[PDB]
Amino acid sequence: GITLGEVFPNFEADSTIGKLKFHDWLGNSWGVLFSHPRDFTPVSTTELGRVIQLEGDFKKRGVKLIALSCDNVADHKEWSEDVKCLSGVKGDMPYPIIADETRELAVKLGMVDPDERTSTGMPLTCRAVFIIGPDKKLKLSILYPATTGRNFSEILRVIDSLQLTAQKKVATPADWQPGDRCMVVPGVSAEEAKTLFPNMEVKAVPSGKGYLRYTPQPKS
Amino acid sequence: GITLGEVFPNFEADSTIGKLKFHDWLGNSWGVLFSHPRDFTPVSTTELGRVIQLEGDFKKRGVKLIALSCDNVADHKEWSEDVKCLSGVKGDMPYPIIADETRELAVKLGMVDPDERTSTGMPLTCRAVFIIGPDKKLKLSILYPATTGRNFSEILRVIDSLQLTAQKKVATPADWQPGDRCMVVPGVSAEEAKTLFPNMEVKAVPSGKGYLRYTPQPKS
Repeated sequence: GITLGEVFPNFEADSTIGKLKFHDWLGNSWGVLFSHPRDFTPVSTTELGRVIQLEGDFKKRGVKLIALSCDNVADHKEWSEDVKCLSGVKGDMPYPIIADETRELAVKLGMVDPDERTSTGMPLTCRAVFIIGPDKKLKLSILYPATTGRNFSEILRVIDSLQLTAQKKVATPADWQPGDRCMVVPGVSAEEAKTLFPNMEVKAVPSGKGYLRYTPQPKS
Repeated sequence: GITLGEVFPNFEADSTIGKLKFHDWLGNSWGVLFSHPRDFTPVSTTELGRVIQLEGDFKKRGVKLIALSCDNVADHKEWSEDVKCLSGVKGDMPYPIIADETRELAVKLGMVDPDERTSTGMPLTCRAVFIIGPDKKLKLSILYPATTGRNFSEILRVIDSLQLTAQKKVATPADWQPGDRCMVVPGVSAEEAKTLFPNMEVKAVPSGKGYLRYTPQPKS
């Protein structure tokens, strides 16, 4: 498996756009690598169609999308025609699909599904998401099972958080949506906070400390 | 780290309720173990206060809740009074907080924060969530960094999925909300699916396959 902060592997893999070297394909850019158990399966089709529907939304944020399963590239090309169809959107598939047939990414990234295997007991990936920064480090990950489809609104939400918190001395609270107030991180001094966050409110708490500090969302 | 389907470790840890043997505290019941970087920090208080607001929701689904940081039990009890106050709810902490002072769970669970350390460079945990079943296996996990507060409604959403998809041969699609229709798992034959799901729609796709099967939320 892969812990937060680690350089994401620079793997060579075959895909729907040919062989790709991961770090080269991503470049100086945010990326989201997401996996699914198997092609020609229903939840996976709703998810990958949903991602097509939301392509514009990841694009506005400069995030590159790439999907992955252990199926061959022939199965990825055929199945995309179903994915496209369900999306309702016209045109070519706007993201690649990796064929992890050797199961090297499955095992390395710790994204093997506990219940789903091939007819021959071969392993399969689950529903993983890896959010990768411009420095190639893993910033956030989820590991959902075959049974449970993902929530792409939440993915976009935590992207908004990560992109803002990379750039400003803030952290986003429970259930934050863009444009809600953020928390001033505990490492900013009372003195540093006077210039950086003029409009901060310190809200009092029984313990007396001065840590519960809110500020408007900064223009990033 | 911990992969999906692994038996969650039967760890002994101190807490705000004394030493815990994890599988003994859990008993035969779903549980959610969730971590936070450090007590007396702003985002961590908003999330732990929101858990208190939601504890009845977790109780209704039979989910035991348990928090964790690398702080000591005394800090946990002092700070618990600030979390209570943010929450708006009067009464006793409805969930334990584990002290992982050695960082042995931090490291075993693959939940070190990439960025946050103590003033001397010691590891702290990220915002990790693990959903463990009555069988003690890991069903889903998330790893969010200190920068990015979690969405505890997404946790409830995925619990509902996990619970329902353990009762019925269905899988929850992208962005599913309880009461929406699910997908019939692809492994289910044509003749079983017709026996179990009478209001099933089979949606024609360009590939001619018959996997894209919906069922109005099955009897639950």
